[PDB]
Amino acid sequence: SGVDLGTENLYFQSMPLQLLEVKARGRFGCVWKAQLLNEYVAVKIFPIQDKQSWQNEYEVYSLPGMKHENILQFIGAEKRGTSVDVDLWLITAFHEKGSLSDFLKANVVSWNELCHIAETMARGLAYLHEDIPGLKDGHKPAISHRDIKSKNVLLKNNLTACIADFGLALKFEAGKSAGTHGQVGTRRYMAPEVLEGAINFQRDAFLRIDMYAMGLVLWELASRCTAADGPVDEYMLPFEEEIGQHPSLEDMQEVVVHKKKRPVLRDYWQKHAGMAMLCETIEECWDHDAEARLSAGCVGERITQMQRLT
Ligand SMILES: Cn1c2c(c3ccc(Cl)c(Cl)c31)CCNC2=O
Repeated sequence: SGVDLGTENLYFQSMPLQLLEVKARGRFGCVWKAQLLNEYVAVKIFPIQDKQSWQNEYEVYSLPGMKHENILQFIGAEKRGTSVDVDLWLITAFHEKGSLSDFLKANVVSWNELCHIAETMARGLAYLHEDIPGLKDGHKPAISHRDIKSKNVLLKNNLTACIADFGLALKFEAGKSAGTHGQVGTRRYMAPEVLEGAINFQRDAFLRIDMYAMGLVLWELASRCTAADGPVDEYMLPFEEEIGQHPSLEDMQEVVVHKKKRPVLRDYWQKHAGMAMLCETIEECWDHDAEARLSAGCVGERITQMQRLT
């Protein structure tokens, strides 16, 4: 996998590397499609002012157990150049289909494709969320992502989803509370309690915040799904219909908190038994009541259930 034009190359671990083109813009850096030896890889390049996000992501990837089919594969990380011109790189697998966001813009999904992407995404988030003692490399902590959105879910060639971008991720050692405000993520996906600015610095509070955002990603999937053979409109961001592409904090507060509104679950989706069950699941994920939200693992099983629905 890779063309061979014969020009100047760089090295990574003594292996030829070349940058191809910018593929995406992360929150903290630029994602390049690149060629390393004979494979395509993604080189995420962080400016020096985002050194802490580079460090955070490297640290997260260095935690016990952080290798999984539904977590974007880490290849390496390196502080390069000089202390006056610092190059901060993090290299991962590259996936040609890119983000679920880009995919859904250009493509629709059948019922069974939606189920595959949904289940795999859910399993990746559940694994990220899971506290896992007894690994050969140590004790994996529960990890909150803190910016779950369709831009941060990548699709492999057969539409298997994986979770990407751990620049904001925060691990939790235990279940005890520690006192916070937490508007670090993407505004349109922020849960009501986040938009109000008043949250519990506790593991479950942070996991429930991710689960609200994942409910919105599942709505995105439903919005572009051909199940039951109805009309499918052009891809829209969650809340774009209600408050546009660049909402203020105030707009989000009005729609999400005061009006308790969510993206529309279309009436004709209730006629397909699988979609109806998806709709129920999404509703539990985005509940105003954080304690009412489903866990990532629960969602995994709902999807398996609905995929096997009869
Ligand atoms: C590794 N990666 C990231 C993004 C990507 C988009 C497309 C592809 Cl192919 C890859 Cl590998 C991406 C978006 C923001 N953050 C990432 O960490």
